[PDB]
Amino acid sequence: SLIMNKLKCPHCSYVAKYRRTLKRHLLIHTGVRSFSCDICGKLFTRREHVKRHSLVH
DNA sequence: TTGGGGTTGTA
DNA sequence: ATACAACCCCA
Ligand SMILES: [Zn+2]
Ligand SMILES: [Zn+2]
Repeated sequence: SLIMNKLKCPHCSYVAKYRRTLKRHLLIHTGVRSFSCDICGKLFTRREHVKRHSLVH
């Protein structure tokens, strides 16, 4: 693309409105996930995903 | 159920 | 401005 917007994702067409949303989005462009369930070991990209997941246990 | 879009808050 | 968050909602 020829979008020079500083909030455009370098890896896909996504363009953020907020700097912190771009930061969050960039975490989908990696295999390393920062959060884990201490019961079953599953790995999640967002902290809120572990909270939602806890209903499993 | 999960991944990632939204809008949003605090320090 | 950045470092952590939050809940909602669709797919
Ligand atoms: Zn992207
Ligand atoms: Zn678990």
